[PDB]
Amino acid sequence: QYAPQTQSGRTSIVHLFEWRWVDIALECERYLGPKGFGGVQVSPPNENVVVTNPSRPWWERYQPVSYKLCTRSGNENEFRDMVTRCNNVGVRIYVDAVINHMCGSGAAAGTGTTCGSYCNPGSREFPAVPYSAWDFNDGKCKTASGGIESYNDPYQVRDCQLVGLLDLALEKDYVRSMIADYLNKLIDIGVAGFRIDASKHMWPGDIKAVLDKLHNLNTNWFPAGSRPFIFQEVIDLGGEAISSSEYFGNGRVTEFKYGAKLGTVVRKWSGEKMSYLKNWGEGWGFMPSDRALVFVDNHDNQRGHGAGGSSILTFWDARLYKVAVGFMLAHPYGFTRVMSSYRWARNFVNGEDVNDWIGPPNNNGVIKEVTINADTTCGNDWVCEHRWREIRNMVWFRNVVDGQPFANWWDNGSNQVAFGRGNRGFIVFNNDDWQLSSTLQTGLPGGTYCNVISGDKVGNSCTGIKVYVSSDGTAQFSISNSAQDPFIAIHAESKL
Ligand SMILES: C[C@H]1O[C@H](O[C@H]2[C@H](O)[C@@H](O)[C@@H](O[C@@H]3C(CO)=C[C@H](N[C@H]4[C@H](O)[C@@H](O)[C@@H](O[C@H]5[C@H](O)[C@@H](O)[C@@H](O[C@H]6[C@H](O)[C@@H](O)[C@H](O)O[C@@H]6CO)O[C@@H]5CO)O[C@@H]4C)[C@H](O)[C@H]3O)O[C@@H]2CO)[C@H](O)[C@@H](O)[C@@H]1N
Ligand SMILES: OC[C@H]1O[C@@H](O[C@H]2[C@H](O)[C@@H](O)[C@@H](O)O[C@@H]2CO)[C@H](O)[C@@H](O)[C@@H]1O
Ligand SMILES: OC[C@H]1O[C@H](O[C@H]2[C@H](O)[C@@H](O)[C@@H](O)O[C@@H]2CO)[C@H](O)[C@@H](O)[C@@H]1O
Ligand SMILES: OC[C@H]1O[C@@H](O)[C@H](O)[C@@H](O)[C@@H]1O
Ligand SMILES: [Ca+2]
Ligand SMILES: [Cl-]
Repeated sequence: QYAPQTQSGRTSIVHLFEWRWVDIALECERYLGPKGFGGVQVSPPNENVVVTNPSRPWWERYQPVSYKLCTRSGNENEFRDMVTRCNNVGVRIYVDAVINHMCGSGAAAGTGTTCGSYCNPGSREFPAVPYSAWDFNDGKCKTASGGIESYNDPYQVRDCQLVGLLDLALEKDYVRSMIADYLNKLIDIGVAGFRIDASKHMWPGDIKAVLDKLHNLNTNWFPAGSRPFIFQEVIDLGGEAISSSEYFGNGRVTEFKYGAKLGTVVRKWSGEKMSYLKNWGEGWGFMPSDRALVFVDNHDNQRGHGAGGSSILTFWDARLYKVAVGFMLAHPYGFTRVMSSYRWARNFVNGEDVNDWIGPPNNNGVIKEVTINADTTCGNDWVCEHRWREIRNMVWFRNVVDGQPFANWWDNGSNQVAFGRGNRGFIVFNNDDWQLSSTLQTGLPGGTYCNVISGDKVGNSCTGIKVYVSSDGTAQFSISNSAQDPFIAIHAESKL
């Protein structure tokens, strides 16, 4: 459960948020595979309720009505096709598994669902599964509201309703079996693992009971006896009742402290300096590296939901976002997940984005295709961060330095820092309000390297900055505080 199961050498996963199956299949073949991306985290592939108020929010996909592979992203055939095509080119598929609950208890009875299945949340009836009243935690929850009133009571968090979503009775084998049946179908199709949604809202033991029923991965692409990769979403910034460690036995866990702290440091808020990053990782009180799934931002906190708050860096702050993503992809700690979003019309009212519900780019509710521009960027409002040179080149950096130890750290005692990975790569940042012009030990063998942030190595030349490294591994780095991208990165494979 801790091994990502990505093709050997591929070290990252990308969240292709709200993308359609057919577009992901293409993206795997034309880009993800050739560019060395390890896998894709897809949006919930199971049938969900249709929300008309607001008009088709991105969050309606977190309100299940059945386990049929039929959504705005595509049908089962398109899903199967995607998994096969991606697997064939070395890119794994990870499913976002929504298993803690069904749809909102207040939703109306009917067939207003993505596949036309009938449900009646008032009477707790989901015929398409099937589930009925006895499969929910209603009589178990001890709060007046029937919802989670305090996160300091581990019982409410697990047994009560999260934002009014019908809570499944996970201690029951019937429920556990319906869930494992759904997951097993995906595994057999070829899925490599799952993001367990709202893991904090389930007892570690119930998740375990479900996981023990899972099939080994499909031998057409994975070795015999391979177990699916599991990463549980557990938000724990410290100082709360439930702790991330409670879920270590099930697989990896989301380290939300990572993005919250890194955002504050890169933004330079609360007296934080980049030089404080020397002991980044466990030194900052993070979970064990082999238990963590790390990221700068996720689908929730990039729009105000979840944890992190204003310190979270998103594509909206492109310049600082790339620095943060660059630092994450260069540092040895944890398994990395790169975010890929869509643009929406933000509207702050009282410091709150009232438009945070807006779903993916669409033509009257139908998701738009992902178009690729001549310069390799995307159209139709898909941001495609994974295609920005600075990010795609750092994904490659991580593959190249894989296994190399953190080495040759340097800092100007303020916001200029640098470090390398063994003798395979080196990165330097200037987040200060002044010039960086120093000769640093890179730990790399002499030669001329192409800076992968400002350009690429094309043939026998660099398209951006070139860095001449001498025989003793020393080189000069000049970075202006006004540079478009205030950082430089070079590695074994950008050497001329
Ligand atoms: C019926 C309802 O429908 C809608 O609800 C939406 C919801 O708005 C969407 O966000 C989305 O939710 C997804 C879900 C639910 O399926 C789960 C995922 N993320 C959620 C977490 O799993 C859940 O734990 C919760 O996080 C808590 C956190 O647990 C808690 O600690 C606290 O965090 C603190 C932190 O501890 C503290 O140290 C720091 O200082 O501050 C933090 C902020 O307080 O609070 C967070 C947030 O409450 O919530 C996560 C969102 C998944 O990633 C989500 O996408 O889908 C649902 C269903 O459609 C409507 O919006 C709602 O109004 C309806 N009633
Ligand atoms: O060591 C565990 C704590 O690390 C903290 O990180 C930083 C701190 O924020 C900086 O101001 C500086 O002092 O270095 C620390 C790490 O050496 C973290 O913020 C705390 O929450 C952790 O408990
Ligand atoms: O590879 C495509 C494109 O990526 C980068 O462009 C980004 C830019 O860096 C971000 O700051 C933001 O503005 O989005 C841009 C478009 O996606 C490279 O800078 C650019 O040269 C390159 O063509
Ligand atoms: O003095 C330091 C400098 O020495 C020269 O020999 C090297 O070529 C430079 O890259 C190095 O930074
Ligand atoms: Ca629960
Ligand atoms: Cl997540």
